[PDB]
Amino acid sequence: MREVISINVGQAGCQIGNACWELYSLEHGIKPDGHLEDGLSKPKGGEEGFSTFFHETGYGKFVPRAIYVDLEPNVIDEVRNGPYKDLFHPEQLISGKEDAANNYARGHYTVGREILGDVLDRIRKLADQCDGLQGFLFTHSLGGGTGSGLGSLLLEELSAEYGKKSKLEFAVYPAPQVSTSVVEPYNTVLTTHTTLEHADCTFMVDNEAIYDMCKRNLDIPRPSFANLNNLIAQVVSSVTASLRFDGSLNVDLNEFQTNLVPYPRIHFPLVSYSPVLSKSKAFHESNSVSEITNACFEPGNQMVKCDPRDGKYMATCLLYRGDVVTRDVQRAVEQVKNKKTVQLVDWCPTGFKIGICYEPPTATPNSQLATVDRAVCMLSNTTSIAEAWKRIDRKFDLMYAKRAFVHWYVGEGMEEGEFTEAREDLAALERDYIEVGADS
Amino acid sequence: MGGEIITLQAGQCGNHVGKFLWSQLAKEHAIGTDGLSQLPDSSTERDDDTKPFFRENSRNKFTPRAIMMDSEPSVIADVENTFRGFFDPRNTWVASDGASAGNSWANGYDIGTRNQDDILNKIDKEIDSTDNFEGFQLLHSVAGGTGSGLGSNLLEALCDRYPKKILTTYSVFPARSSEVVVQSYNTILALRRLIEDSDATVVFDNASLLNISGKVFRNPNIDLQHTNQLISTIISSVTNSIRFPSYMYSSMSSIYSTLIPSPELHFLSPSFTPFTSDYIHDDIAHKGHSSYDVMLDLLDPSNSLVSTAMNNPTYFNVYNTIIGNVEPRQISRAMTKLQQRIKFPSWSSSAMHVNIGRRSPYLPLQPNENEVSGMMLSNMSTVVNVFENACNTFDKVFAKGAFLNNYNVGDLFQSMQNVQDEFAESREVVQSLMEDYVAAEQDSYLDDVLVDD
Amino acid sequence: GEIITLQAGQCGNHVGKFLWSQLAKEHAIGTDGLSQLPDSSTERDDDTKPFFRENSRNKFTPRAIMMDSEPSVIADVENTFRGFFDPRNTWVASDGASAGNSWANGYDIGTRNQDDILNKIDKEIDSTDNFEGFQLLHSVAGGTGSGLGSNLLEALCDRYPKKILTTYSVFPARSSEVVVQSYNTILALRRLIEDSDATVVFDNASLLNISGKVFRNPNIDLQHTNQLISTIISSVTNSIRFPSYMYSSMSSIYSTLIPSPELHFLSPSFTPFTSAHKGHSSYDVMLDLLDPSNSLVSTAMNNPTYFNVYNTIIGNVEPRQISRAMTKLQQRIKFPSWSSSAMHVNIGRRSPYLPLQPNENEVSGMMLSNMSTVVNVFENACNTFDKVFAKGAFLNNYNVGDLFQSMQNVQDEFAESREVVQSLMEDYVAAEQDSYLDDVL
Ligand SMILES: Nc1nc2c(ncn2[C@@H]2O[C@H](COP(=O)(O)OP(=O)(O)OP(=O)(O)O)[C@@H](O)[C@H]2O)c(=O)[nH]1
Ligand SMILES: Nc1nc2c(ncn2[C@@H]2O[C@H](COP(=O)(O)OP(=O)(O)OP(=O)(O)O)[C@@H](O)[C@H]2O)c(=O)[nH]1
Repeated sequence: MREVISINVGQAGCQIGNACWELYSLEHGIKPDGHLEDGLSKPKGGEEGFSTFFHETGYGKFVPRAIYVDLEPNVIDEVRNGPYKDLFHPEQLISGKEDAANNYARGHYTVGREILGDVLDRIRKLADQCDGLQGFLFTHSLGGGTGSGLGSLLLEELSAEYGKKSKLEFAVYPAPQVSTSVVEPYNTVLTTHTTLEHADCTFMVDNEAIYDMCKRNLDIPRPSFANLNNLIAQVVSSVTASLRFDGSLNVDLNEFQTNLVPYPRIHFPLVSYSPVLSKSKAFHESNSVSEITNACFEPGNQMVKCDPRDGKYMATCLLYRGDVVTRDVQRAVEQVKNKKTVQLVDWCPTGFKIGICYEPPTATPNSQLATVDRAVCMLSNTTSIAEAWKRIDRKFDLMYAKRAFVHWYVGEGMEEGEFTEAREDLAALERDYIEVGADS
Repeated sequence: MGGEIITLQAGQCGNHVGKFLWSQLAKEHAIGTDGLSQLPDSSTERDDDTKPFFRENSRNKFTPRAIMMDSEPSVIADVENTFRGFFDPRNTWVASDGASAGNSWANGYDIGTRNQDDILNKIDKEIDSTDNFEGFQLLHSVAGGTGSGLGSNLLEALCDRYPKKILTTYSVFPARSSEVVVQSYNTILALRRLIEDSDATVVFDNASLLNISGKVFRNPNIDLQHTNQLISTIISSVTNSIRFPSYMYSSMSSIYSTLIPSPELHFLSPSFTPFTSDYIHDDIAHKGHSSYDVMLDLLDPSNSLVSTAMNNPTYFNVYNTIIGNVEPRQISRAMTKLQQRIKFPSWSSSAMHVNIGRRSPYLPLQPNENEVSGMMLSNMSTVVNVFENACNTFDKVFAKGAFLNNYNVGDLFQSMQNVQDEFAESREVVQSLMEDYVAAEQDSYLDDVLVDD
Repeated sequence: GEIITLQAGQCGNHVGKFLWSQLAKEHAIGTDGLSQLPDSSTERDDDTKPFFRENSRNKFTPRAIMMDSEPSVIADVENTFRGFFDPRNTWVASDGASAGNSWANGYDIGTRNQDDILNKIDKEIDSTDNFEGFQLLHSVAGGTGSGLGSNLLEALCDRYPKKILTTYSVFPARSSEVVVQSYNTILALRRLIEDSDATVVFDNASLLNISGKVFRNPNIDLQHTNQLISTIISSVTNSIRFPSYMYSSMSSIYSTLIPSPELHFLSPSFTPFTSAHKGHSSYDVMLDLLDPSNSLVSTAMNNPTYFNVYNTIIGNVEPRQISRAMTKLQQRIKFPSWSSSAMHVNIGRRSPYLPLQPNENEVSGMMLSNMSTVVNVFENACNTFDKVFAKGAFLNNYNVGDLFQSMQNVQDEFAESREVVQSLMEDYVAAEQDSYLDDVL
């Protein structure tokens, strides 16, 4: 229960993985040479961390265990030109000459299984290299149908191969307002159905919400994908800080699996991070724990184009990176309970998980970050997720009503039956979430 | 009638409290951390008695008669590295099973039953090494599912392995349970075995612990190490009656004789004055309290270590131990003042019990303001409310059967119906226990024998 | 015999600090609370038990509790007397600084946090066995102070009906705040009529005048007024703090001074004193005490009807001069035809552990009287209250709790206060006449 196998699928997934590995190297101050970096860090090198994500070899060189799968040679050449490839292993990275389709049609085809076998034996060899296993980490975007389909295939194969450790899948949700590709909602719904089939824990993060955050909080004129990747890296690091570094109240991945699943079928938590602001606001004054706890519930920090006030509260977690007083956060959560911002339920409301980690947050040079000694990452369970689901489902319904492109999908690798199944399953999940939330 | 007691450290919290207790005992008996006694072996004259708690392998080294058992080897390795040569490496149980796969009492009992042979072999080896024995002391740490499962398995083994020994247990309860469902399930499943097999049980609610740690200490932030240090000092004070044998109570069996009126009523409530052996113990010479004020503080709800919730509390057996230079006239005055303020049941004319112990000649002597300390243990049905919290959680969550996919693995039952039936049986058991307590709170309990003769 | 000091409001805190400093300087206790006397001789003639609890460290903690809605003055007193007072005997209501100078908010805070004060006074009583009553020090003008005083008076009368309660009330001077402070003053007066056992009155204007006369700087400070209050309290409590043969408790003093519970308001006087030669004998001291230019209250009367007087003389006195001054006082002061012409003189010993006060070897004297000047002060206060009430309806805008839920009950309570103080002044002016005891004569 110490090793976590992380996989980067698709172009956005590979970029997110590059950003997360770069941030992990920056937190521990890791350069391409290393040997840990160097072999006197304590605890920026062995032991943990890095032993959860970085495999340790005989020479002491930490190897970030990541499987960069992609069928576009441009992204593969880009990730191979950097020092990350020197940090990785050539056999761990998979190369693809021609892109599957636009975008999910061939992403789940037999061409997907031909690479599934190779990556499966590679994962088996990697697990033979290391000792123990905690969970499977996934990083792919739902906008890219190829990446989402390959990630769903990896998830299904890992569930059918081991099925012992819970599977964590970080899904990047597109902007519900604008859709760049016409096949984007179809692939999103199909990937959500595949996760419902073979995922024990998911993650919903919107790109438009991150853009609005960095425009309003960080105050940048031109948001780029690198800033979104760095913010996702900060999010993942805030989640796994308790596993990378030790704290006063360490939490395990099984604690996350228990907290985020209070019902037979509940595996859709939202992520929030606070405080996120410009550097001038941090240079002017410093905030308190109450302000950070109040900003954690704001619609901007929810990383989703939906308002959490209309949602219903369920079991939530809060991990505190840095020096954090227990009485302070207890008073803060009591004040939040007294305010009653989000409507509670009859089962969960006394479920505020509080984890503490000694590792303080790190501000990346690319994306601005509020330099604060205490950061809070909150994994919430609200019913506005169902509202965003219903919005994207009405969009998908109008599309599938016209959809202008049925013959390509029914001829290449799919059919109308699979689309109808995915639509019905998504609508069933939405109404089940609504009924289990509003049952209080 | 005094015998040796073997310590049973279970779980992370249990191991921490055990390490703190052994460090406190070493500081008291001048043993130290290195294991070798700091006092020279020439001055053999010792007023205390480390034999019931320390194995005398050599004349200058006292190995504690304790066994640690945990699934997380990190805390065990840390304790072993901090106490070089103090603990016995053969009494450390990890089973090489890795980290705990969740916080479920089912997984705890599974990991206990799988390696039950190893822990029983270690217990048999310790029994063969020792010559006299009286009973075990188990640290449940019921807040953790794996620790509670391991403690329940240890109890279910010891009850039918050694029936001639008295079993005492220490269950640490949290202040505000984070995962209410899982923590209530674990506490109820451990309370089932406590009712079934455990002979004596002492509860420790973390609410009063955090309150005292915020009051008597200067730092606002509370750390788990000096939080468990409080329970360490409590166990030290309650085992003082055997370490430094007094003239009234000299055996754990004789103490539990008056501490336990019946095996059904085997849950106590502790209370202690502002400590003097903890980290921040400098703010004790500004109170200037006597034995009467010490007794008042012991009877005050602000010094108890569990959730008081004193709404006309019914007392059954109140006992106190005072360590230091105590005055008999002051004890008599305190008894006269307390017999008119403590509620006593009309069916039993038994009053509170007072015992006077001896202070260690090597401990740092405190000024005349706080040179004398006291501990109190009272049989109150106020722990029934702390239990009713978890019972209400169970009643409000069991309507749907949440978290059923976690307690189904590990245990001998993999289906949902069997786990549901086991949880319902444990809930019925704790309900019958609370009914017995609320019946003993009345006068009809003693009339149950008068109505039929 | 033990008396617990109750310091209400910032005025109460100041007068308590000054009184405790004076008592420490007298009994050789100092600021640190430790006994400044050597441990070789334990024979003492004073009595520090009813005022100071001696711990095992031989430290004398003052038996005083501070009840105030302003924690700033309490923190300042604690900083000035670090190691003297007990932090457990401090009560700030845990509500922050004070807000509103009306009696309503004070009484509401008292009724809300009465449990803490009740527990504190119960612990202070159970700490010892021999108890006689409490001692309250507050100003009737301060709204929060008067509210807290009324709340504690109600608690004392409905909890301990056997402990005699004495209080010291300082009436405000002729200023602007009397348009609203008069409400609190008359409410405290009604509470005193209802439940109090003894009260010592003070007039702020007369106190300021006397302090400006005895001092060189006309800018009299509130700290100087509190020092004068501490001096007069020490002079009136010297008989209890140094009991030798006659006086050993306030019970006999109040028995010989207060004739009936309906007449339980006393006017003090003290002369001469400093705050360095001797020029006033005992006869001079007594004539100065009789003269209105030495009383702590505004006389405003050509010949007040003295009912009961009692004086304590400090210093080496001669019986011949004592008799001469007594005869002169009997010839000058007129007594009613129904009450006796009782004049009591108590020779109070000096503290050998007290540093020598300026003007050494100068005999001094205190006098507590019951005359028709307190009734003139009460009549002035009630007339001002009646004027402001019948002319301006502004008191119904600053109320808390039940007094804010409806303003009719407030007006009814104020009318009842006016009625009871009117009955009080009528009873006083009737006792002034010889036809008061005509029911039995
Ligand atoms: N107050 C306090 N509680 C502790 C301490 N150590 C553990 N706990 C309890 O343990 C819970 C967290 O779970 P873990 O400590 O991992 O216990 P576990 O899951 O059974 O794991 P193991 O103890 O290793 O078997 C918390 O809710 C605490 O109540 C401690 O040192 N002090
Ligand atoms: N002589 C004297 N009187 C004081 C002193 N301090 C306060 N007072 C009294 O306080 C009154 C003024 O009201 P405040 O000072 O606000 O008293 P309060 O209304 O009870 O408000 P708080 O003191 O904050 O509780 C005056 O009429 C004085 O009688 C002092 O130091 N000396």
